[PDB]
Amino acid sequence: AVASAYQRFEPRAYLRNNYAPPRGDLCNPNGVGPWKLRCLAQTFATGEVSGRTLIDIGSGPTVYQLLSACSHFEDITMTDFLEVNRQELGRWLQEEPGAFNWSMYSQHACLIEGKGECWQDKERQLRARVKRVLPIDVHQPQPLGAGSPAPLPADALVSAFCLEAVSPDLASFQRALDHITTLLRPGGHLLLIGALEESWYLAGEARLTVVPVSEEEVREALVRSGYKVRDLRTYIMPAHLQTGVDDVKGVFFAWAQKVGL
Ligand SMILES: Nc1ncnc2c1ncn2[C@@H]1O[C@H](CSCC[C@H](N)C(=O)O)[C@@H](O)[C@H]1O
Ligand SMILES: Ic1ccc2c(c1)CNCC2
Repeated sequence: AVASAYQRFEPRAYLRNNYAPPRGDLCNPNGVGPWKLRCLAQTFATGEVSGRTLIDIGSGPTVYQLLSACSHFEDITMTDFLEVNRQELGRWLQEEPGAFNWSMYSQHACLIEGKGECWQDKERQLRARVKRVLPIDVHQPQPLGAGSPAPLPADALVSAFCLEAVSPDLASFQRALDHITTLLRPGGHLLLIGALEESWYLAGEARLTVVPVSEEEVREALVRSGYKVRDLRTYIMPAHLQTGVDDVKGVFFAWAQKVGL
């Protein structure tokens, strides 16, 4: 019944707690922002994660997870359980009034990528390759998509801070991973980002209860769902980024491959 709590979920409050200074201050490489974008950039740069279609699970109201990604997939599908978020994304996609400012992220994605690309061009490419923003439920065996417009099976998947924050225990987590794994074409690629050993986090009036997992549980979960863990790293949250919006211990990045056998 996490969904009950997600009802009071305030996108703007979420964005302010996680993507605005101090966490959203991308000057200083020892930060989470830099590190997350770095993991993403380095993985795609290997040019092994490629194709035509891509799906972002539980996008929430953020876009940074697709910045380096868009350069490799012409058809990008963003998703999220809450409508308030799907709406929040739209303000940025359609450049509506009061959309969130991802300038800094776009810029650092461009710095890290080193293609001499300007942020305006990248944001333009992301907004372009994002075809639709569909509603999704990782808890359903067929992720809120009975006959979804999304091209299936996707050639790759990306998820940042979703699963751990939607499931109440390690088992839900595992099943949710299985669910989404079904959307991934065999031999496909998965880029998983999430909170390590986190139990709760605020988002306005909402107070989400989440499953504290470990780099090892996640790895196992990945292997159990039928993946070849290509890369798995962990960033330890510094004291300075430990504000009172949650109790994260660290953050993990996972590059997994749907092993086709
Ligand atoms: N059952 C469910 N299935 C999929 N997404 C869900 C869900 N229940 C809640 N969510 C959404 O999953 C998100 C997790 S937190 C936001 C994650 C975002 N990718 C980021 O990095 O900031 C929230 O936006 C929440 O509304
Ligand atoms: I750093 C970072 C980014 C996103 C989120 C958290 C921490 C903690 N709560 C889930 C959302």
